[PDB]
Amino acid sequence: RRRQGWLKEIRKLQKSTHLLIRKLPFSRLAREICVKFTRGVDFNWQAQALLALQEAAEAFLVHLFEDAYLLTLHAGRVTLFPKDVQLARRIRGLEEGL
Amino acid sequence: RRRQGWLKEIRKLQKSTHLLIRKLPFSRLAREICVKFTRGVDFNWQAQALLALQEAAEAFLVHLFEDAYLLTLHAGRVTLFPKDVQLARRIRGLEEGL
Amino acid sequence: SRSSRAGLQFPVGRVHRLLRKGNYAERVGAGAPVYMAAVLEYLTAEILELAGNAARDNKKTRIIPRHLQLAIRNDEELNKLLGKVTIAQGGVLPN
Amino acid sequence: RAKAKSRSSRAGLQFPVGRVHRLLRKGNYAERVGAGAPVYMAAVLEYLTAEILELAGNAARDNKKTRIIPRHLQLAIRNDEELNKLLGKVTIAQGGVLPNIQAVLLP
Amino acid sequence: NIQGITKPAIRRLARRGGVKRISGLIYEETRGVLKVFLENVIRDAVTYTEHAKRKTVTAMDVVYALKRQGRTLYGFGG
Amino acid sequence: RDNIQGITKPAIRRLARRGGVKRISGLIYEETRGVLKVFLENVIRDAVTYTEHAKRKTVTAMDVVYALKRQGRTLYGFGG
Amino acid sequence: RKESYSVYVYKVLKQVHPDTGISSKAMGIMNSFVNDIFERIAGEASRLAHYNKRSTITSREIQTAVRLLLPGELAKHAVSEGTKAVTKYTSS
Amino acid sequence: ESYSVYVYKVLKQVHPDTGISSKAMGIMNSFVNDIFERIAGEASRLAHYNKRSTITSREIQTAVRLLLPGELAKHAVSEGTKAVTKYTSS
Amino acid sequence: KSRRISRRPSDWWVVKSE
DNA sequence: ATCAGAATCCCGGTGCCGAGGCCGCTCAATTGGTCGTAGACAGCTCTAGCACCGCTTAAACGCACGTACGCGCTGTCCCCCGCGTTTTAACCGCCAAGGGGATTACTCCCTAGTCTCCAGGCACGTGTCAGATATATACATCGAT
DNA sequence: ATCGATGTATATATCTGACACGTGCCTGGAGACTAGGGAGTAATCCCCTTGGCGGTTAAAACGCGGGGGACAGCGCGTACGTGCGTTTAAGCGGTGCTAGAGCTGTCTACGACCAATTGAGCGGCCTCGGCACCGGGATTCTGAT
Repeated sequence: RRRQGWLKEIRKLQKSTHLLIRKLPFSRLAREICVKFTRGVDFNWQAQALLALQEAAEAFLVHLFEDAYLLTLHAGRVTLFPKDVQLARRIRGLEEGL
Repeated sequence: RRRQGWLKEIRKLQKSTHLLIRKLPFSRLAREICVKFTRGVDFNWQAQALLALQEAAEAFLVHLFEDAYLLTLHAGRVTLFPKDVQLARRIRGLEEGL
Repeated sequence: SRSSRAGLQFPVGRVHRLLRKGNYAERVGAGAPVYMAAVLEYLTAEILELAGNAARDNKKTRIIPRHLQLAIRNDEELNKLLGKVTIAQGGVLPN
Repeated sequence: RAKAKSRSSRAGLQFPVGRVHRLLRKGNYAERVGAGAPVYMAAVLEYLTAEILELAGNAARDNKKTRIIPRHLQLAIRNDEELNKLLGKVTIAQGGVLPNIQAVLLP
Repeated sequence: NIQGITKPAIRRLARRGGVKRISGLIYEETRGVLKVFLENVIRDAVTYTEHAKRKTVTAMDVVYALKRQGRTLYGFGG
Repeated sequence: RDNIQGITKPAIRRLARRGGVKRISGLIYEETRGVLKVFLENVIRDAVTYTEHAKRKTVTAMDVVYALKRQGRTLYGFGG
Repeated sequence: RKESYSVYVYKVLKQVHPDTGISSKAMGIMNSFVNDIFERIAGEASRLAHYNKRSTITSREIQTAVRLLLPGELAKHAVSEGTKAVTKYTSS
Repeated sequence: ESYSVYVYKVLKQVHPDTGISSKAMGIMNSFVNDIFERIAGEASRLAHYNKRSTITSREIQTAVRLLLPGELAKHAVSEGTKAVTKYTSS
Repeated sequence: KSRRISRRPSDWWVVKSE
């Protein structure tokens, strides 16, 4: 066994600066959300827009996770619960969480 | 004689609309903060400006208190702690609460 | 004259003057004050209707700022529009 | 006609004066623009970029890198409290979160 | 004169916010955050008035500073 | 298979590790996908309206940074 | 003189309710609200016209501005109101 | 079209041994646009408040003193005053 | 002109997960 | 304590591609000069904020008490995490088609601009009624009967 | 099961100052007309996106055990709400003062506008080295021993 190795992984991911989620499913999700509501066919996405949107989404998610984890350890437990995240979204504000 | 007056007090105060803090100490606090930047001379205040300031102050404070009370109710107790409010400031953001 | 050409209540001349003096653009079109008048009329009508319903619910014909606060908070889109502003003499919602 | 020297030379700055003057002219912020206002704008922009580049170059030298990367900007902005207050909701591309450990430790 | 903000005053603000029980250290903590909030707002307002040629701090500059800050106050502006 | 299922459990797990989370739950993998969909939809709505205002049949990174600037959480790097 | 929007608020109030009234305090609230919303819509239209190298504010600009600024079904009603209004204006 | 040349000039001013990546140049360019946008918008509204149709040196000075927090505002005003009193030489 | 009938969602925000 | 097993640190080697310098072109900044007008400035006046005084009284302060509440501990149970194995599909590399962004040129309608006229909207005044408020009554009720 | 006084709701009257309407005056909106350029539009081009295929290869999916983490209960203690009496400074009202907002009048220095000129900055072109990758070795902890 290699116990307590997760902390080093956390340090690595704080050290790294690359995108965490892959490119193809996020791009397909972008195409699907596009054709889901625009009521039009064949809307093209430039290359920089995809990677920019992915970087922004990962930034928003990591901010939400660090805030939620702080308020969970404030509550008295080290496990993140979805009720805490939903509470976090409305405790941040209209522009900060939504 | 009236036992358990907190419930009646909350039920009354959530229906009232007048400003809670007195006007004279709030005006004195406004003067004390103002005299640190007017380069020695005294600045005059209008009758509407002080009231608008007090309205904004009580509104922001009641918002901060209700957000902190949500956080403390998430903790599982009925008493709020000052550390919880201190956390709530940076949870809402460095510009909104801080 | 040609004031109420759009059949609305807001003046086309005042909003045109405000757009020309606000320096938002070099030139301004002619349908834009009409469109602005329409949207301002619709939003004001909605908020005054909700305030009138709240005041009728409170058995008062003189709408006080508390009634506007209830009209804004009882709806769901109006708070998303006015989340960044607050109302003077406005109490908090009855929890 | 005398020598057409740049207004950044007579003002002792490095940012262009003519570009920002034309930009304020086409910016539609006001109908008239003063003469010293673009000079003031150029000076404060020069001070801001110099102020961030000081710590940027220091952190780059600390990382044994002779070339500035956007990671160093992300690490330099989140160190200064004033610049952190200014750039609070600003997200930097290819900039990871500031390395911080939790209150619970291993020994 | 910061002692004018009484203990029942902060208590009534909390009751208006819905707080039932309040610990004893809140009244020494609410004064600091209120003081820095008012410090920030009055700083911005006095800068607005220092721009103006007038020396009295009017309500227009106050709501201008509040609009810059992020919480626009109705009922007085205009 | 739904496309939102493409956001794998290790992906959100690595997101949480970068966020500083030690232990995660089970419903996290179902709620985070929903909030990511909501956030992305709110951005993409502003972006596609920005495209539709002009005579463009395609989106670009300019509309994206316009959408994030409109929402408040701005993003640098692609403004030129 | 002083510029205000009191008469138009009064007209639409008496049109939607022939009995109710608005206090003087609430009247100022409505005026400041109208000014704030108008400034927001105007700033949005200004930056959108700047983003497409256009010096004119057409009906397309204001519609796109009010759609990306107003969320919800109120936007879908407001666009119909504006299009109906401009057709009514140009129908002379 | 970018402010990249001046960025490289001031970078050569602060450090003679440090390079810079191309993405960082775009970061700096967008940052300059953001700062200019916010300062100019505040200056415009503050000049419109007082019925003045010009943006003189006072407007931008009080605007940057309103925007910049901390001790950076005093350095901004010192640099601005020094620059505008050095400009009155020609 | 039909007037919109409103409903109260479980969570205050207009957006609803479904 | 004692160990190999990872883990980190460093180090020479290759390599590659992106940074940085150079060259040529050109259009936007600069110079000079005229025109007009926003704004600087000064003076004058009349509101409104400031200061004070004195009386009232409702709110604040303190102090004793009691009991509801934080919190530490323990014990149980379960739900993630690590680890190994299996299996997918994202990623890279390639080319091929074409859609649409982008550019250029043409024309014309729309909108700024000016003058001239007048009425919708401003300020002011003043009568009146919705609502705040005081008192009485009705109602739940809790302590004494 | 009746009476008192403590708290709760409503019904009445009463009075007031805030509202609404009316009048009168005027400055901004409308009407008519012009000249010019911003924008609409059509044709063309070529970059950039889409799309499809093969071949790898890390990464995702799956299963399992165990431990450590959340949670319920309980007991202990304590800190804040409640009640009572005492006290203070906020508040009403009322009066006087003047600093300073705010308006008006004048005049000029500043900034728009235009034509001519040129070099600072942009597009492109290149070439090489800082940095990424990799591989060997050196050190340094750490749980398994």
